[PDB]
Amino acid sequence: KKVKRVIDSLNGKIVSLNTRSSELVDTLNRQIDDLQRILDTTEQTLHTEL
Amino acid sequence: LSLENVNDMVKEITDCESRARQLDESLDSLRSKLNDLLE
Amino acid sequence: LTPNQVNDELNKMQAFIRKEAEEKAKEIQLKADQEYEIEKTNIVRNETNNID
Amino acid sequence: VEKLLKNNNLINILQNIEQMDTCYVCIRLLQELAVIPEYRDVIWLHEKKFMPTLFKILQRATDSQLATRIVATNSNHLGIQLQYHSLLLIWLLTFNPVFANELVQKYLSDFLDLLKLVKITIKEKVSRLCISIILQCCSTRVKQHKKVIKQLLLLGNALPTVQSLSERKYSDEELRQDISNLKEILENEYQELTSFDEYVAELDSKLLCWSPPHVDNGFWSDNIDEFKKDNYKIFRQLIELLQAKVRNGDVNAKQEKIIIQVALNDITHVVELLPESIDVLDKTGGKADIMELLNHSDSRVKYEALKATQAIIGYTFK
Repeated sequence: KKVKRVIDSLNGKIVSLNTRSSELVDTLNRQIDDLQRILDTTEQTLHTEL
Repeated sequence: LSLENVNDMVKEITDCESRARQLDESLDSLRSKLNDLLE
Repeated sequence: LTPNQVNDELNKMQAFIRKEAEEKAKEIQLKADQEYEIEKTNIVRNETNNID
Repeated sequence: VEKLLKNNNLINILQNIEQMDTCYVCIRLLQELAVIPEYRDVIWLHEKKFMPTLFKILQRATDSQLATRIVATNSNHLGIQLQYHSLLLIWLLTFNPVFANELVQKYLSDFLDLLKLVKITIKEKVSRLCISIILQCCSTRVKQHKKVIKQLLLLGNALPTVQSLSERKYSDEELRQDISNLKEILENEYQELTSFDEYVAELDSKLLCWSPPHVDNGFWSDNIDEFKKDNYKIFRQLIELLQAKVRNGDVNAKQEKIIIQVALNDITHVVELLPESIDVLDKTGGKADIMELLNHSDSRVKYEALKATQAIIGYTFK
């Protein structure tokens, strides 16, 4: 808990997994594209407004 | 320009600046959330 | 420009000035007629209810 | 007076907009008569004959430019008088409490036009009259004065337009007075409704509209707490309603379009304040709906939708 006060002080973001390196990747790629589509919606609205 | 013709075009400057600012601030703070998952 | 032309411009300007002032003064006294009646109506109604 | 209004030849003479000379005098003849109290009552009876024509005269003014010196209804000395006289005739019937409630309710579409004149004119004869009449109708003494404001404000978007007009002001005291008085009255009446009554009342009727206090950040913070009794049952009602309307009856269909944009805004505010509301979006299926609106046609649908998704996303992963 003292290494984490070094990491979180100078803005390091620890990624604890504790389940699998193949089950979180699916639930995280199910958010990357789901948020990239919101980028492609709002930036299309931006270029429509401009 | 008349005073009304300035007064109704400053309205469409402000009404568009508001939506452009909120849509840009809902875009860069979303790009940051995208990079927080790509990292 | 010349004395005939500046006076022709004067005549037009005071015509508009005077007219506008007449309309503005007219609307204030026209609202005055009205405000007298609405206010008189309300005051009279409240009292007639006390009298009644 | 009563007889002459009903009779054809004279009323026709006001109806003609093809001869300026007859129409100008006629509106003033009647208007001189409206000044005298007794006559207002008789005149009101015949209202749906001359009244659309008096609006038509303002409408032509709006739709045409104000740089013509050729005799018309514009900038020209005649024009300034012509609008004035039509406006004095209205202003006169609106001073009676009863007549004022009726006017907003019948002429509603035309009533909004008044906001347009206040703006386009540089002329204080026109502007003063327009604002005064609206004041007269929103007054306490007018019967069911709460309704007339509510409808002007919500549907016709009176409050944003009034705010903007407040900046432009010109000579004659009564004018500055009437604007300040209007601004205040519009603001007060809408706001005094409960935040919880307001939301719930829209939710039942299945008619959702924006208004400025509705979308206010304060309104939402108090209301979060209220919704909970089922894991945020009001919020859930909102999600279910939004879910239904996309699928059933389409989207980007006129009726269906109103409810959506309002719903996506309303949920954005809630979502941001507390992150326990994130679960109800995922549960119901409403999360899926938001994603389809992004590509759906219109600026407002995609806009409102992008703002709704981006908020949900932020709390999912910071």
